[PDB]
Amino acid sequence: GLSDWELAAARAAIARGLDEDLRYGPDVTTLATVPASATTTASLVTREAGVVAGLDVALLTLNEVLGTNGYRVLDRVEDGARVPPGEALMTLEAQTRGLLTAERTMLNLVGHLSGIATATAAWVDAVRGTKAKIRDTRKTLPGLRALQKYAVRTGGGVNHRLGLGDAALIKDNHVAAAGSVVDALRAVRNAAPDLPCEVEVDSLEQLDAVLPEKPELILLDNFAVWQTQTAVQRRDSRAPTVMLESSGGLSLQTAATYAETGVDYLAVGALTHSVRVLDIGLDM
Amino acid sequence: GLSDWELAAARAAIARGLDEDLRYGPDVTTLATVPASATTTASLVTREAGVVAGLDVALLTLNEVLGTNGYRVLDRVEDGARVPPGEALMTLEAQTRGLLTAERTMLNLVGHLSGIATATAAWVDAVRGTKAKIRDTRKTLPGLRALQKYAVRTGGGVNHRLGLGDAALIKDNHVAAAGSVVDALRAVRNAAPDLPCEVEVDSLEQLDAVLPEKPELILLDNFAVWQTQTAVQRRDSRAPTVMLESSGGLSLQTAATYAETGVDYLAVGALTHSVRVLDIGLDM
Repeated sequence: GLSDWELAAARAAIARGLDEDLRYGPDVTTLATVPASATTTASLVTREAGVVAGLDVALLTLNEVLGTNGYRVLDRVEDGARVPPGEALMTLEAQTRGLLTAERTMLNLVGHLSGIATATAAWVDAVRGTKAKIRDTRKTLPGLRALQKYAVRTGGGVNHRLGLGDAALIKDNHVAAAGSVVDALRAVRNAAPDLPCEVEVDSLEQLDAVLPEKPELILLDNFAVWQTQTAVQRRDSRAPTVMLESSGGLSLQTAATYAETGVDYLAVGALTHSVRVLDIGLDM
Repeated sequence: GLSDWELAAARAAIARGLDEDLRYGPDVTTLATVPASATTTASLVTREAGVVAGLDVALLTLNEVLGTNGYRVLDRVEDGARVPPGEALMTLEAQTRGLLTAERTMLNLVGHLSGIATATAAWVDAVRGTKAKIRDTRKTLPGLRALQKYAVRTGGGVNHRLGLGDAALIKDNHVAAAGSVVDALRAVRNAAPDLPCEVEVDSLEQLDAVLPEKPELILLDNFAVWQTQTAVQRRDSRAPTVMLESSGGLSLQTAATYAETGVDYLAVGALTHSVRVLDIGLDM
């Protein structure tokens, strides 16, 4: 599931987690109570319902602590699976000391990634029967972007920008320096003609101004549903090729309403900032 | 505010955030619209009320992108400040391109940390007029532990374990291997006599068993209020020196109820997993 870029990011994150955990000394209690030869069958089981994501990251943690052949996976669920409360996501047999050392880092990571996938799946259900797609933002946690981006995709979302040079996004700041939105739009087009041009507008006035310029995407910044409807109507009549994305006053309660206006995407920053963990435990 | 360890953690996190953002190329649009000689006064302003934390981390991001003397702080609030909606947390003058590049990383980091401090401050208010202190856990995001820990302290919480070797914590797994809870307890005492001994129990029977052993702390794993009240009564009469910490079925609505039983600490994993961003913007 994880690509090369994601696999590297995953390894880097697990390595960081373990170091934080092992920086003060080994788990003196398991050393004192559990023999090296001990081995168990343990299960990652959810304490709540949700969508699972990050299971490969769990195996990667074990690889690091136990060695690739330090354990045996007796069974597992696939990432993306919708799962009920006492569901065993993965069952494995491994050295007990290794499992106990890996545990917290492993659980912190899959719990976070499952929290994201869970939430995005809710957004996706909310706008179903609409053409809208749930997209993420750059409002990610430092060091965790590839993984968080991976988890929204697992939940059924689509990734937007990966960084600053990914696409050209004209905002208020650029607009000002350029003079106007269309001034900025033109400047960037002339400077990086091979790059996706996305412009952010906060008024129907700026919208009317940029539509003829035909940028790749216009982000409707904090528009009411009625203004979003209007923006879709004007786009459909004046620049059918311009994609529209709602960004701002979105809540899961208002999701379908906005979606029903016909916008193409809903930019949800909450999917990655503001995430609630999916409670999962290691049962031995 | 930031310790040695925290300042290092912070620099590493901001470094990682910037690399994620600059991995695909520079911000072509600010390069095209704003001249290198440009300078502005910009303000970090909250869009909601809360407790601020991580402002030094903002400064650290600028040092990285702009160089220590690449900007001037005209004004700032102190971390820990309770703040109303349109509050300017920090005002600075800096090279415009530098600010636009640093923006997303800087906002992602203080928004998260403020999110944590704000939440912990709420828990701390919830239990006021009680002797209970709010404590954090090892349920942190990989690579962000020092920062998350710092933020709960800023909101008035108290940090607990920093890692695995930090203190001896006897759980179910250890008890079994040892034979019993007291067996495990004795083994660790004998192996690491200079280490704080914390034992986790899930029943009043196990509690009765370990109390005489006088561990430093007992974590009441998922006890009902009535059982917590009983645990406190038993501790007060049998082992007055043993600290009691509620862990598990805690919510901000029930926090006072648990606190009123007389427990010494409330372990709140939600302070660090499950955090809601404090919405902050950079206004120019």
